[PDB]
Amino acid sequence: MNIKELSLHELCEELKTPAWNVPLTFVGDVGGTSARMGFVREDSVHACVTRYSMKRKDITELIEFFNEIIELMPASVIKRVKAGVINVPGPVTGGAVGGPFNNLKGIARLSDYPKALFPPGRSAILNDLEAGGFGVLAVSDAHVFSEYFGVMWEGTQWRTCEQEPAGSVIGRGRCLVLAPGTGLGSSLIYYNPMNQQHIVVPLELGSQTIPMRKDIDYIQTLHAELKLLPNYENMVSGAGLEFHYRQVVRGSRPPCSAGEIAKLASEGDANACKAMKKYHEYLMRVGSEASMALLPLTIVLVGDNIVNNAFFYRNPQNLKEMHREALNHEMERFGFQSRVTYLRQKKLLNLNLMGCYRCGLDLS
Amino acid sequence: MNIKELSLHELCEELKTPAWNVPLTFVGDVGGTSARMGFVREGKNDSVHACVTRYSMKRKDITELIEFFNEIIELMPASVIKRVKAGVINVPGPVTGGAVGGPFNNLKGIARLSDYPKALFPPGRSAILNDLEAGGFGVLAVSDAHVFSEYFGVMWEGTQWRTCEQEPAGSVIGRGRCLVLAPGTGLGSSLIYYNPMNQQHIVVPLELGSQTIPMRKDIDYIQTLHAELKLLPNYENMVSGAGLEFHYRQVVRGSRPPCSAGEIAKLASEGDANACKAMKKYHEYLMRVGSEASMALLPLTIVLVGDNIVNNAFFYRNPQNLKEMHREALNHEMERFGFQSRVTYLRQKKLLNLNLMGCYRCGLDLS
Ligand SMILES: O=C(N[C@@H]1[C@@H](O)[C@H](O)[C@@H](CO)O[C@H]1O)OCC1=Cc2ccccc2S1(=O)=O
Ligand SMILES: O=C(N[C@@H]1[C@@H](O)[C@H](O)[C@@H](CO)O[C@H]1O)OCC1=Cc2ccccc2S1(=O)=O
Repeated sequence: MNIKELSLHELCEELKTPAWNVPLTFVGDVGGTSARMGFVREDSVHACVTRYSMKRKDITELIEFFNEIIELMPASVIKRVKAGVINVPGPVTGGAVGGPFNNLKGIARLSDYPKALFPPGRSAILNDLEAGGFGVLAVSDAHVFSEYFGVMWEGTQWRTCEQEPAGSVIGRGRCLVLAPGTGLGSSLIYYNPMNQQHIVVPLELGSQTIPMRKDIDYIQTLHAELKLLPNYENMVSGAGLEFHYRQVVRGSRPPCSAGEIAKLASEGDANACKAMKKYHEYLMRVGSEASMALLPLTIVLVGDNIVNNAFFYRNPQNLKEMHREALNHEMERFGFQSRVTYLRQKKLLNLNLMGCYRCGLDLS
Repeated sequence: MNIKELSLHELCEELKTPAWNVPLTFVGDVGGTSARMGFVREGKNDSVHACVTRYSMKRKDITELIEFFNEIIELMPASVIKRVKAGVINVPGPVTGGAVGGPFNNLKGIARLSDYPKALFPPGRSAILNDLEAGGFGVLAVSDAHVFSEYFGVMWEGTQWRTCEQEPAGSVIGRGRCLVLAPGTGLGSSLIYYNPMNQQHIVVPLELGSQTIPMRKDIDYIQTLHAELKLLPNYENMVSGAGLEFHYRQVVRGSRPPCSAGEIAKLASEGDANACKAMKKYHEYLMRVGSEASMALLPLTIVLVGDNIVNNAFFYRNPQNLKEMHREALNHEMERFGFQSRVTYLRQKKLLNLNLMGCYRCGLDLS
């Protein structure tokens, strides 16, 4: 369960090790700023990758990186590749065509990828949160769930469906993965009770139109500013957090960035704290509506910033407020939102790289 | 693809015939008012043959099914019961673990697989399905029998279809996710997810009807219903029998007393302007389920199913209605990127109990 980020040439030497004369899975975690790519081996799951800059901000650059890797590597090494899986930050169809993306131009095309790294019949392109969901499965299968995930609150259904303590395994029930970061990501780890298998269903929840509660004025305010009917991502993003802060201060303080707002909030600033609560009020609305639509056993909040903002979740007041909002739905009169166990990532981990590898296992 | 509805003693008789001397699947399609239950076999070549008896849910209680199962085990040869390889039923509410169903909004009690006789529900080969989960398996059953174009018609073809397929739209389910919607008494939904890595379709039950409706330019109309219900409206409140009745009341404005959803559809078929407008309003909200789900679930196809959909073909047959629905399906901020236009919409155009076919089709994966 461990990953070292190495130089390209260090990597080449690492794979020359006897401990890497085994079948290999090629993996790639592609962001809009940079991309980490490398290999994973076998009861240990070990990965070493190297990083590239998405300098041109064009998804087709990946091809050059692939080619370079094949060049700066011995055929003994390459010939061991049994699977190749990458993830990209946009919708993907057929597991083979990714994009368009709003951070990058171009289209990820598996058919254009080198087959030394992407063996035919053993390769895939994933959506980033698709990979992330596979990552969650990987953590659960490594028996290390409680090390990376903390229970925010246990739902009504957990103890009936599961014998293990909440937070100690993923559970034999649907898990909705949400990643409120740059973009708002979402995937459903569906559980098939007939074959007892989990499958990862990519979703675009963030782009749904926000349904109201008692906030028509606040939504119209954003609508007027965006010139678009607000979707969840508009409220639950960096840009969303900046919006919430400006609406709190009313011009009494200068406008700050998301990172800065979050930093201030950690320092204890009331304006920034109010901003974070507003943001999470809308994140919980994604949860309450999806709790009904998708009937999950668990909802898991993932991503670096979820870990780096642990301070917000540890605060029992905030937690209580988020819980109240998670149950703010008409169907809670029947207990639907109460059914669901909410968890948060509490320790850093690249779920996406682990997910690429695990997806590879279902292929090979 | 065929189902015959018989009497209990009648049913009991035909199962003693040589055609039925084959492994059987016990199935049951359970509704608020009635339940159809019986046996299904594979036929030549890819065909499916069901023999069922009607049961009225007179006690409005889901646990009465238990009595029915008993009545079938006692009153039927043990030689027939021995042929039972799987047992699958569907119920009109959410199901957890394929074993615990309910609660239901039109029936009392909880459907419990553990409380069912093992004779009709063999251990390891049995399940309780949500009705639209069974419906989704039924859509697969039609696809598997090469008869998709007999039961489903294209309303409009989406951008993505030809990108993924050479055959014409409506001729196959297609190698992509299929969202099944059933606007009937309640609004049903399931996603036939498509896993492109193993080319497998898998049915994922949903409760899209109970989501709060997001707005377009209709805040006053949503608020009008809010004031009647004392609840923020969900899609089912606008798309259901009660929803159609509300739309009719809003169209007429007291000027005519209220009539039933069924009465309203009949009037619409006879060209009554007010009922037609009510039906248009109903479909405006159904298309909003569609547009939002088109984004959230990224489906290749959306299929409207149910006796309702079939019997009200007069509505979909009309080009003006279809054009107004199409427009509403595209009414979403994300259509500026073409997401809603990607999707092909289809409708059931021939009566078939998808649920019974689905219970059978699900039973195949268990046996
Ligand atoms: O990219 C998206 N959705 C993405 C998801 O796939 C991804 O899992 C998460 C997290 O990385 O971020 C979302 O934003 O949808 C397509 C587009 C949304 C959007 C928003 C504003 C402008 C353009 C576009 S788009 O590229 O059509
Ligand atoms: O029953 C449900 N949902 C059902 C679905 O499972 C089903 O597929 C469709 C189609 O038949 O009907 C929906 O209504 O959700 C739970 C309930 C909703 C509801 C609405 C009003 C009163 C009570 C209740 S409930 O039984 O909690």
